[PDB]
Amino acid sequence: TIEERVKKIIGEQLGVKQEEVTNNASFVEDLGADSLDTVELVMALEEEFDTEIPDEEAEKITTVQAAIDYIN
Amino acid sequence: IQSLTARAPVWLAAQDTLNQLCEQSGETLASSNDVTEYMQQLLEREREAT
Amino acid sequence: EMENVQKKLRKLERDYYQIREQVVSAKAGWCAVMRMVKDNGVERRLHRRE
Ligand SMILES: *P(=O)(O)OCC(C)(C)[C@@H](O)C(=O)NCCC(=O)NCCS
Repeated sequence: TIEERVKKIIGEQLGVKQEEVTNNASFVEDLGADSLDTVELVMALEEEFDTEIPDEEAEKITTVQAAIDYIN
Repeated sequence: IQSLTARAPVWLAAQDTLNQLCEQSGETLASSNDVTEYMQQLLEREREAT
Repeated sequence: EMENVQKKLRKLERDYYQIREQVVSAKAGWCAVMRMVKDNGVERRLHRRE
């Protein structure tokens, strides 16, 4: 479904398969994505949905679940 | 920022080199003195081996 | 006056999303070479930060 986008791109972006991304984990350290990687990730999500997410809102997406929470 | 940027390449090359040279040794160096003491150890090992 | 700034922002946007496209595609592609890097032949032999 639509979330498959997110769960895809994240796994696509951070080099982790779909199943690796538990909702409870945190991108910053659990997924090993650094500031550069996290910015790339959020930007990829935003372009994918062609939506807009101001960086301040982006700052809250540190956890896996938040990714879809804001989306949906 | 510009000063540090200009300085950087030298320092990073210096690191790379020390990193290699040190892992070559069974030790982690931390100080110029530390290096001199390592020199003393090397000299003793040499004057033994000979 | 404001209408011209509106058009300027349109120009900025048309640049911006396209830069996003580039970056996301590049990272997608480059993930595989980092996977290879995790073949652990990687070191300053390959990763040459300076
Ligand atoms: P970190 O060592 O991963 O470095 C991050 C970074 C400073 C290079 C940069 O990519 C970043 O993550 N910046 C945070 C967002 C930001 O600064 N926005 C500026 C908007 S004009």
